[PDB]
Amino acid sequence: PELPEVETSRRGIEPHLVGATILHAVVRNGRLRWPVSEEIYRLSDQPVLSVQRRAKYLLLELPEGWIIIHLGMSGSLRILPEELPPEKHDHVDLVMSNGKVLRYTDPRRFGAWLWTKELEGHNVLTHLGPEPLSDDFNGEYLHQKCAKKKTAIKPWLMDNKLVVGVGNIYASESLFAAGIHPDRLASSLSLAECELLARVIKAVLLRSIEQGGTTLKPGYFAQELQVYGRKGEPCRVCGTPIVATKHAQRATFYCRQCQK
DNA sequence: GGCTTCCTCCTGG
DNA sequence: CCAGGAGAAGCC
Ligand SMILES: [Zn+2]
Repeated sequence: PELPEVETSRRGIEPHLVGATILHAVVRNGRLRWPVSEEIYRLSDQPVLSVQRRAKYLLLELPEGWIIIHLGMSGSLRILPEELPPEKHDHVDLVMSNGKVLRYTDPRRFGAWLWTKELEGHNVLTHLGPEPLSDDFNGEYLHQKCAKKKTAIKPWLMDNKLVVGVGNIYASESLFAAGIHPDRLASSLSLAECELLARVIKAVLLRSIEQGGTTLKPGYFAQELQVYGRKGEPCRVCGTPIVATKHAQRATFYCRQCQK
């Protein structure tokens, strides 16, 4: 789950939690990436004022603090009709006053449920790069940040210090749309290439948001994917069979003709 | 930055 | 029949 998927979950849950009250949480396995925060256990009758996002983190605004939720590699969020019985990987619920439930499912348990009084200060949000859809992320910034790099552009795009929300899928997809070889040294991109890359990253992410993100009710974006997970298949633009490689042991996909 | 690691569930081979 | 793949900390 990357920024589009996380953004999709935020919009899907917002109209259901905003204005409603958390009676309490139900935890059936608190051993996530980190231990579930104490304060989540103690939650009692708290109204949700807002549902926001920072990077791949969802933020529930409560009066005295914030619930920080991360989906990791296999987490998801559902608002359930009512006292629907949980499944073995349904590790955390938010029992709402409106009779609905916020149900979190996460087989690998690489997700997280954390509490912070103030968003600012430290915690997992500190040191996060700029939002890619923000004006803070642009070609001149990108160019600036690459000049000292010594490695490939593709893993660099997936580095939250440079920018947030672009994970394995949209890193490969964005470079395709920009026509940039993922093995290209980051330092070797031109200001112009940086400018186009930042532009297509926004377009690609905004597109997947619009269609509910990628499904690996599911998402409708997997069918618009140009390169990710299409090894051997013909490039939708030129037919040359899609090539697969790896960066930091994550799969990366590209078209050896459309990308240079 | 690259590699490995947490954890469980399919599946391609 | 099953090893291998499927965010980001915490090493380097
Ligand atoms: Zn092509």
